[PDB]
Amino acid sequence: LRRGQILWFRGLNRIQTQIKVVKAFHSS
Amino acid sequence: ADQLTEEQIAEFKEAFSLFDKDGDGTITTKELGTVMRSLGQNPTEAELQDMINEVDADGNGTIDFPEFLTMMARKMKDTDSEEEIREAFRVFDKDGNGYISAAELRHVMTNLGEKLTDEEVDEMIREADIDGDGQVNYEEFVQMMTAK
Ligand SMILES: [Ca+2]
Ligand SMILES: [Ca+2]
Ligand SMILES: [Ca+2]
Ligand SMILES: [Ca+2]
Repeated sequence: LRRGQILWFRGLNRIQTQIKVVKAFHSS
Repeated sequence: ADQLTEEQIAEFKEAFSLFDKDGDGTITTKELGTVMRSLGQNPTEAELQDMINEVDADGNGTIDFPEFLTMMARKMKDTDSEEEIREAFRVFDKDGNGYISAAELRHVMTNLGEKLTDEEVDEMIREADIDGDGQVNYEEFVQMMTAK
């Protein structure tokens, strides 16, 4: 499939967030 | 509080439903721990207490909206897109055999909530499979994650 970037990448993007929320709690 | 445009409340709303398991209007220890579990870690019960208590300004045992924004406004930490690059590999390479196996990928769907069929599971693999070796190598993994 052309531009298979969307399918693969989409999920990567959410993982960055996953831990964005929790980082707030730990504070480094 | 650098968010003054309404549009931002709109965005935040959707986000709230992301961790709100029972949509009770409050964040509880139960739903907190489930999401972290998805991070592939096995946090102990005491973790639920220690972490929640630190963010829980009103000492009501849960986190509400006001307590939410305070963190969001200061949570501007800069994550070098690289941090998830190498790390994202270790999770996918479950047995650390130097390759990403189909069985290992299948579990990924569950985390993303795509609920993909057998057909789509095979489809994605074909896209990165530059050679009929039946497995996805590190090079193929990068080619796919080469979004921006
Ligand atoms: Ca909730
Ligand atoms: Ca509270
Ligand atoms: Ca493997
Ligand atoms: Ca291959």
